[PDB]
Amino acid sequence: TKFVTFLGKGGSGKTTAAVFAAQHYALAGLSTCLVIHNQDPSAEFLLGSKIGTSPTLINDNLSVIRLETTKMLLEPLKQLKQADARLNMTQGVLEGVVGEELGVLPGMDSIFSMLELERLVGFFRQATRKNHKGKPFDVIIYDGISTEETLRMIGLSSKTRLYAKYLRSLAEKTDLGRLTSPSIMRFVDESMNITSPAMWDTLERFLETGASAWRDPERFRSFLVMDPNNPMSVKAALRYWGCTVQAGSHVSGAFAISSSHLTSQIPKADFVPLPFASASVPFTITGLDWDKILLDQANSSIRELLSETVSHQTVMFDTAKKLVTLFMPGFEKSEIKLYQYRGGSELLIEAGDQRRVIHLPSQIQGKVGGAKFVDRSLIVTMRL
Amino acid sequence: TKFVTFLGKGGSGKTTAAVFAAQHYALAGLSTCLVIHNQDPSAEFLLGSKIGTSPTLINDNLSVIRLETTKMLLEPLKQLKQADARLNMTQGVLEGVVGEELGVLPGMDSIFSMLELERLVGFFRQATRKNHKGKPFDVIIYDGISTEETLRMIGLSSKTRLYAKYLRSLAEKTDLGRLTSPSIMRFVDESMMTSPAMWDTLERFLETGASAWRDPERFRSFLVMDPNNPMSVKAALRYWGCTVQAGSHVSGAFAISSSHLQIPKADFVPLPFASASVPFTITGLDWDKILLDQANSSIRELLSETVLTQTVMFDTAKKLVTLFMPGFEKSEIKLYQYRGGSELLIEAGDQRRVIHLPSQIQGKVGGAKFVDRSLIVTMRL
Ligand SMILES: CCCCCCCCCCCCCC(=O)OC[C@H](COP(=O)([O-])O)OC(=O)CCCCCCCCCCCCC
Ligand SMILES: [Mg+2]
Ligand SMILES: [Mg+2]
Repeated sequence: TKFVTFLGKGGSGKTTAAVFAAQHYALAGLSTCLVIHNQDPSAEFLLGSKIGTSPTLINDNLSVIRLETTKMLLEPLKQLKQADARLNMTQGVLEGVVGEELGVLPGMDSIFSMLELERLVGFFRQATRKNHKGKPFDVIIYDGISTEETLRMIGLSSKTRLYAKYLRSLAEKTDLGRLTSPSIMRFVDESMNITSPAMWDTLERFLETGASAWRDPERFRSFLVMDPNNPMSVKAALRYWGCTVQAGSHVSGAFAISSSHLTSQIPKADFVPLPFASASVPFTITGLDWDKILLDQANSSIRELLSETVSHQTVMFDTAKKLVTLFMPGFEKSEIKLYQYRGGSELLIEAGDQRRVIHLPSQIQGKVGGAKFVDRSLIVTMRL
Repeated sequence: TKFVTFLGKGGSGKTTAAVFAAQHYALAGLSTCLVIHNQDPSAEFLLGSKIGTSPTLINDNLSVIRLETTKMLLEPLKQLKQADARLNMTQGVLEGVVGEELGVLPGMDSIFSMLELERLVGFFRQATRKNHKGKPFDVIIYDGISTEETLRMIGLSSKTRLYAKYLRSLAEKTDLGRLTSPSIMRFVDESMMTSPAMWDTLERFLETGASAWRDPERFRSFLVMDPNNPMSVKAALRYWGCTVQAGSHVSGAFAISSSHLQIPKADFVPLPFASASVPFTITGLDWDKILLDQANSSIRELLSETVLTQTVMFDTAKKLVTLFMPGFEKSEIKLYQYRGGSELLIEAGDQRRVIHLPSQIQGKVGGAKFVDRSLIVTMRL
């Protein structure tokens, strides 16, 4: 199962591009799941149908679902209630929790959205959510809360390690920790399935496996989108390009989405080397004709690109000159801050409100001497 | 301190409206803070200035900050390292945590955004974050992650009280709770009484902030739409309903356009409606022209007047619960009863809202009828 998502400013065509992509992949023979996690009614208009928590099959290959956190939070509570019935740790307090009454709090949308995607795509383990034919989906297209939140998920796998290690330290090297951690570890074990020091090691390995997949381009694919007629939309795309790099990933292409009744202009100059394409999806009052849209010659390019991408570098090291070349589109030198908290072993990059640790090879290891921003790449010279 | 935010679909003029409002309030003499929590460069083009974590003063009354979770997390960690040194709860382990190395994970943007806004507005407690004159801001304008996430923030105070009840139970009615809760309640204290006092005061502090988030003199939300995009207008009606479901209210609706050229004032009755014309050119924006434009007099007046509160109505005679539910269809509104006939749970817009029914109205749902945009629920005894 592969994962596809669209990144861009509000009004840049993300939702339009997500539905277009889902229709294209389904028409092409791929079992496709379009996942919506928001309250924007645009998708329902584009699809010509109301979508809900239960899958809606547009055709035999296009399944659409709306995630609802009110419903998603119920399953974890049910599992926790099952564990407490075996361990009686809460003296029945958990059993009295009416999950059907609980409201959605800040942060819950992002966290539960991330949990459902794991079941659908299978980043950290094999996917468990199957399509209506009992098999796993071929493509998962995700139209999420926001570009910035989607980016927290893309780069999630790499950055969990340090959190888990600090948490293990607080569990195994503190009074209250050695007191609580035992039972908590026993409860999370029961709740998940149907010794403590050892439970922490397996967890760390399970985290490492998730970074191999989320990094694997044969699992995740990101596309930039922009309204070609809005200068702010184009500029935001370039910014989100660098935010994607800073998340630890890459962009697979850039699209100019025109939902108006005009031919889609292409501002292809600023986004090379990315493959560029445009799409014309007019918002007709009588309902979209997807047969016509998908067959329009103007969309032939984007359709090919989409299929070639699912069909199948940010750092370049120079061992001789002691250099780390960091591609940083959408950023200015002033916005990129370099830190070193682990000696010459690693280099931390701070930009776009995200931190990225770049472990340095033996030859490059050292302290930062200077840096220069040429074009859109920062050349960092190391000193030994 | 007052709070202002704009709700609408992507590309509907939210950020444009927020910068317009910030300029208007500062010009009216109010100490204004424009808070941006996202990586969208649009605000900088609109303001004509780079924005960062440190405040940028467009004028003596207009401060602009971009929040950054990487930085927002460091200071709270510092406060937690102090309490650990005193109470010795972690035995120096917390002191070894390198906040400056940690990456932002899913959910942290929302949590830390919510914390910073509390310091700036002071809904639960008195505002802590002061302007450059050492005084609380008069107006906080928030342009956040997304409309949906901002609605989770608007509803927090009304929906935590249930979570807090269950957490107090786990702390006072379980063996692990009775053993650890006392120590944990102390550590929280210093970081910022008796444990039962703490819980009792928390529950008061929670309802104190829910009253502030319901106060029209402290919180104002506005719908924005592009009047030439039907999806933008429909989205505004939907987020109106989501605001009601969050436990709050909308104070007005704005049609933002980049030109002076079919406003849907009638579709948003009884909200005060106004249009706004914010022309822009690549060279930048002429805010003196935009703010003196007579086409923008109405939006400026509506912003200045503010600086439906009742969405649930009870009829003790006919035994009815009338729910203002704009933007929803009868099929998108679910009504559940988990406490017998004493309560009514409304599920809509991926949010739940609990209505405690007056003793007279109490009973079981026996019919619902959508009238205009109000759901009339007949309660059967
Ligand atoms: C200001 C508002 C703050 C809100 C902060 C964000 C809260 C969201 C936390 C939700 C995480 C719940 C745990 C979870 O979903 O894991 C699911 C896990 C996987 O099961 P499976 O399907 O793979 O067999 O199966 C399980 O059931 C794991 C159960 C063990 C972990 C329980 C953690 C409970 C967290 C709830 C916290 C609520 C805070 C208000
Ligand atoms: Mg769109
Ligand atoms: Mg805008």
